[PDB]
Amino acid sequence: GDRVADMIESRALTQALPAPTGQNTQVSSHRLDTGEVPALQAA
Amino acid sequence: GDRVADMIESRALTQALPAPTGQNTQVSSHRLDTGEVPALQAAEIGASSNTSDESMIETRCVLNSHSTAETTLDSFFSRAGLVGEIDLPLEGTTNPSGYANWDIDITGYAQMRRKVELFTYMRFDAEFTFVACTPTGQVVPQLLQYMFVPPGAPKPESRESLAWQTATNPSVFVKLTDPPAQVSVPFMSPASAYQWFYDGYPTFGEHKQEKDLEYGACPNNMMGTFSVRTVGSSKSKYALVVRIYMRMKHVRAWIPRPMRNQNYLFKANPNYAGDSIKPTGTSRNAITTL
Amino acid sequence: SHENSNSATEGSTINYTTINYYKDSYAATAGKQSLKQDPDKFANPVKDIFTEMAAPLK
Amino acid sequence: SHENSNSATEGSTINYTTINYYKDSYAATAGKQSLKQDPDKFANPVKDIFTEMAAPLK
Amino acid sequence: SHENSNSATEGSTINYTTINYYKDSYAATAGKQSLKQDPDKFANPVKDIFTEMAAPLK
Amino acid sequence: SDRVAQLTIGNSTITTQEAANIIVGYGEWPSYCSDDDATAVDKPTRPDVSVNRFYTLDTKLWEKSSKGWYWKFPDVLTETGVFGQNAQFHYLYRSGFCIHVQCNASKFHQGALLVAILPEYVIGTVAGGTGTEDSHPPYIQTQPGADGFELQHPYVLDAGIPISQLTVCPHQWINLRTNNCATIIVPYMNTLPFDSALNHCNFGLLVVPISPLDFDQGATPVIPITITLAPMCSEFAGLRQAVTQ
Ligand SMILES: *[C@@H]1O[C@H](CO)[C@@H](O[C@@H]2O[C@H](CO)[C@@H](O[C@@H]3O[C@H](CO[C@H]4O[C@H](CO[C@H]5O[C@H](CO)[C@@H](O)[C@H](O)[C@@H]5O[C@H]5O[C@H](CO)[C@@H](O)[C@H](O)[C@@H]5O)[C@@H](O)[C@H](O[C@H]5O[C@H](CO)[C@@H](O)[C@H](O)[C@@H]5O[C@H]5O[C@H](CO)[C@@H](O)[C@H](O)[C@@H]5O)[C@@H]4O)[C@@H](O)[C@H](O[C@H]4O[C@H](CO)[C@@H](O)[C@H](O)[C@@H]4O[C@H]4O[C@H](CO)[C@@H](O)[C@H](O)[C@@H]4O[C@H]4O[C@H](CO)[C@@H](O)[C@H](O)[C@@H]4O)[C@@H]3O)[C@H](O)[C@H]2NC(C)=O)[C@H](O)[C@H]1NC(C)=O
Ligand SMILES: CCO/N=C/c1ccc(OCC[C@@H](C)CCN2CCN(c3ccnc(N)c3)C2=O)cc1
Repeated sequence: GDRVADMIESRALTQALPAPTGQNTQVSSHRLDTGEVPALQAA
Repeated sequence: GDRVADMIESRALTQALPAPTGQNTQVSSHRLDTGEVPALQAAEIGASSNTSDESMIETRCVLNSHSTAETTLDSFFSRAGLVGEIDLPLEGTTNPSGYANWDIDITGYAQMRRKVELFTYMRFDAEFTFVACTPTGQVVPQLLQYMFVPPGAPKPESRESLAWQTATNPSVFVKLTDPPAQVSVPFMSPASAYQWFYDGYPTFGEHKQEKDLEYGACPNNMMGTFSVRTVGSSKSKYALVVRIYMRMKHVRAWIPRPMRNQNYLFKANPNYAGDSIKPTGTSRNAITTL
Repeated sequence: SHENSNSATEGSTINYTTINYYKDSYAATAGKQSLKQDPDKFANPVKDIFTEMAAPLK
Repeated sequence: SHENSNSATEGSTINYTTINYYKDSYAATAGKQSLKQDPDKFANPVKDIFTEMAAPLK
Repeated sequence: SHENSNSATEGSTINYTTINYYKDSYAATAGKQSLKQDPDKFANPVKDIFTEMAAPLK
Repeated sequence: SDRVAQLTIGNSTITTQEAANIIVGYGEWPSYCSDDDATAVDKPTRPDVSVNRFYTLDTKLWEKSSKGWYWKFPDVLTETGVFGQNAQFHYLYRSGFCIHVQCNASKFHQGALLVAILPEYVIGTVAGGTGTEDSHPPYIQTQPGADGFELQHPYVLDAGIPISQLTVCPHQWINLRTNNCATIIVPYMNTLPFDSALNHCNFGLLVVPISPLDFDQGATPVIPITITLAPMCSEFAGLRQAVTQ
């Protein structure tokens, strides 16, 4: 019993994945690449 | 008949949308979001800020039905303002013989002049009205002839002149017992707009101090002379004033500009008082109080 | 309605609701004109129009 | 009849028989208005409306 | 419009847009007349009309 | 993508890498006169390269106590280059302008300017001080040329109009913490479609420091302001001998 639109319009970010063992280490090679840097983080 | 490719290869950004009422305010909620910021503008761009209500505060649905029709140019200017006053006294210095030539310059009174100096170029039709009476205010049975002298027509030099025969000029014969004579006047200028401001000189040549009187005087704005005499060979037995009111209709105005804040001093120049430059507003003793 | 096009407001597509009695259009009523406004040629006359939500100087 | 809706009686479904000569609706005639009356909002504005024939306090 | 043909401008095919209130056409408005002009009967009323490009005295 | 720009027209380009943005005056570009508007019946000349160049004109030093300057256009360019030769031969004239004013400073200097346009910028006087003598401004205050002229009373812009609402007209700011230049593209504004280039000056470029310059002593005390302008879509008509004024 209202005509207002204010009242009629009036949650986790993380998913628990199953992890029985520690994760594997896939094969990497060298990389000589600008633009993207995986070391420099922002603490 | 060419083999060159240079010659054969040799627009507005804004769209006028219809807006009868002010715009509504849609419902917003809170926002906790990085990256995009509607508050932090850059005023050095020289753009007015496009930040709305909804992206600064939680608002409700307001259906704005407030009309924007009072603020159009045809509703802001179509009011008859006093632009001229003509005195026809019995005995004196200023027009003692019952005629007066008032050249049509509507920048002589500071309420109509203040509004129309907001815009630089204005194109309009006008309807002039000539409210005439004795200086004490009363109406007297006296016949008057108004006539409009365009640039080039002979100015009448006396009351009983020959130029009052009005063979081709428009003229109005009204007596003072009648209601005020009201006639409509078209857009008469040779240019496409009456420019209130002409930064320049009309004539060529060297510009010495003796002929700086022409500065700011554009011939596209001076549209003639309005002449008025008491109809008769003898002198009339009534002192007279004739107040001229004009309202503008079918108005188109271009290029806004800042509105005057110093007092007007003369006609057809923006001269202002030098020692008496007053601030544009009122003042207070300190900034941290009211 | 067999008047001349003498009014100083000719230059649009739509006409106005101005009643006139003489044969000249400048003697007509002021009437009511169109409620179209374009604030973006005075407010933000920039070349490449940036939006509200973005930072203006990327 | 190409007037503005300026009159202080806008807010009903039906219009009135008011003759007007200017472009503003508040300058019109007073005209004749609708003969609808609702006495029950001043006479008996009770929540649960009791009838005439019954005793009012059962 | 049941007036007499009394006006001093009868003698053309088209009529004019002149509003009249009396039964006599000479009491009407001046109106607006046709914008037809013939300058060639005053400018070059020669018998055999020579063109612009040619020399006039061959 | 907004801070860095490049404006090439004619044979002259200017690069800027700390710009604000280009504003187009009254939302439209300068363009040629259509045949709906033109009244002159002789074919106009359109040089199209030789006059559409960025002419760098002068250099005003901006110290901590400046008032403001103004340049009347196009009388800054009726003494310069092929624009100044075509505008003196030809009676009629129309053009737009791309107006670029540079003022660089360090990242320790401060201060803001209001470089603004305004059309038909007529100049009043102080009316004899008390306001009773009808004094007209001289020819050099009226049309200073490429030398520019310094404002006497910048609060009223020497015309009785306040500078606080100059921001209506096409403008942008040069505050030395954000930008160093200000491009203003101006179309041809005038009633009649061509006019004389020697008598009528269509607009004036007001450059006024509102927030004053400030820097601690030790920094560079010379902070210049140079304006460069480019007549865009210029065309002339009515050829006769050279007038200079
Ligand atoms: C005869 O008798 C007579 C009488 O006496 C005489 O006369 C004289 O003459 C002379 C010659 O000329 C002179 O002298 C000179 O003077 C000058 C001037 O002074 C003045 O002025 C100033 C100005 O100011 C301005 O600026 C500033 C900054 O700078 C600011 O702040 C201000 O505000 C101002 O501003 C304004 O103006 C501007 C302009 O541009 C504008 O723009 C704006 O807008 C504004 O408006 C002033 O300041 C001064 O003052 C003074 O005084 C006062 C008092 O009150 C005080 O307070 C102050 O402080 C001051 O003092 C100080 O200073 C001075 C200087 O100035 C000194 O001297 C003292 O002692 C003190 O310290 C005045 O008023 C001047 O300039 C000059 O000087 C110069 O020279 C000298 C020698 O000669 C030297 O030593 C110095 O150093 C200088 O040098 C410089 O300069 C040059 C030229 O310019 C250059 O080139 C060089 O290089 C140099 O530079 C350098 O250094 C610097 C430092 O200084 C630096 O900074 C830089 O960077 C570089 O490195 C002279 O002195 C006089 O005056 C007269 N008188 C009277 C009384 O005045 C005659 O002569 C006789 N006869 C015969 C034959 O002998
Ligand atoms: C019987 C016949 O009755 N005739 C009546 C009658 C009434 C009016 C009339 O012409 C009215 C002209 C006005 C509409 C516009 C006046 N304008 C234009 C811009 N301008 C300017 C511009 C720049 N600086 C100054 N100083 C002034 C200015 O003053 C002619 C005839």
